[PDB]
Amino acid sequence: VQLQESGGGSVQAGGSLTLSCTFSSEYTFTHNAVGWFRQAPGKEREGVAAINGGGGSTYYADSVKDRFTISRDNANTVASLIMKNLKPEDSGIYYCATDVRLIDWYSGDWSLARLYSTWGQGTQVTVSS
Amino acid sequence: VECDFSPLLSGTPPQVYNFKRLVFTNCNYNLTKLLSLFSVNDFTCSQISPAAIASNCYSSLILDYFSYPLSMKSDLSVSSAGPISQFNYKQSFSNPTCLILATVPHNLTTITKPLKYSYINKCSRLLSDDRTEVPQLVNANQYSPCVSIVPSTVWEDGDYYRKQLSPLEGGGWLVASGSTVAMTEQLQMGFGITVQYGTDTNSVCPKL
Ligand SMILES: *[C@@H]1O[C@H](CO[C@H]2O[C@H](CO)[C@@H](O)[C@H](O)[C@@H]2O)[C@@H](O[C@@H]2O[C@H](CO)[C@@H](O[C@@H]3O[C@H](CO)[C@@H](O)[C@H](O)[C@@H]3O)[C@H](O)[C@H]2NC(C)=O)[C@H](O[C@H]2O[C@H](CO)[C@@H](O)[C@H](O)[C@@H]2O)[C@H]1NC(C)=O
Repeated sequence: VQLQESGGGSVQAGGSLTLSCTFSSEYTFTHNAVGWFRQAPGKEREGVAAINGGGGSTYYADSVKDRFTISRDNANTVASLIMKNLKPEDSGIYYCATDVRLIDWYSGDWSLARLYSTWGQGTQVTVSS
Repeated sequence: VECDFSPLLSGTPPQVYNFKRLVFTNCNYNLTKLLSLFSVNDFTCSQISPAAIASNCYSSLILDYFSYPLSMKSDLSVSSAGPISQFNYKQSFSNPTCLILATVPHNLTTITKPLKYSYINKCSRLLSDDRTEVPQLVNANQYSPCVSIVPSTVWEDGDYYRKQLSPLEGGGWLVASGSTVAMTEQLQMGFGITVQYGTDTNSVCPKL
């Protein structure tokens, strides 16, 4: 494949998890971007954070600002999501995505899932009260 | 379908003599979406205006882009009295055009910087008499006749290049030289726009 999420698991409310989006050894997002999304039962897929190659631009959903931090390695092969003070409603399958339509990504549409052509298989995040 | 200007935002922009050309047809465009991402330092047009180029319907829109230092703005103003229009980049005389000089804000880290700025300062044919040089200049809307012998980035200021021509081609040599300008803290670029109001319907229209 090309995108692989890792780092999900079960955690008590208020705890933390760090997710990793690892690119296949031949790929990079140096000239593109990575978005982190999540999917909960009965809700539409929701962008939570995104970052571009080189890290010049970072975006966060209002629902996660001041609790989530997205980061990259220098080579733009891993995008990490540090999630702190987790809540039960943060439970979901979390996906990373890349190969985004960059002009729209930079122009306020970073959270639009349809802009991303390449999606990982997702990792499970289970937050318990 | 919205014309997608994303290629400008991804990768290392070539030098002026290797300008990257994108041709748009049958799509709707939003020029301010592109330009709002940059710090625009200069925006000049011929046979059209900045207001009009953003708001008209065309049979085709052609977008050129390249790395270009703002300190060489005057080398554009001298036109064919200087090396940029003589040997690197000269826009159409036949269709309306604009030329934009912009600085890449720090946020657009997906646009990666070349090691330096380079341009061609000489392109000439050295004739089979091994004596007279005949300058070979760029035609409007085309690439330099020396693009095949100048590297994508000039290694050292004043580097000189040559290629033997066959007897069938008239003999002698094609010769060129390159100049460099130090890279800037933020990358600076040129965008060239050419539009055509053609027989083909004007189906490149502003997005509403
Ligand atoms: C696009 O870039 C803007 C400027 O980024 C510069 O700084 C980074 C380092 O942070 C360089 O790597 C980069 O090359 C460029 O020089 C961002 O705006 C800046 O954001 C930073 C951090 O968010 C601000 O710095 C902090 O300011 C607080 C204020 O109290 C201070 O306590 C901290 O100690 C720290 O210094 C900085 O002030 C700000 N400057 C400007 C001119 O905006 C921008 O993201 C930031 O700004 C957004 C609007 O201000 C804001 O909404 C974001 O939360 C973020 O703070 C960035 N845009 C994107 C999309 O990433």
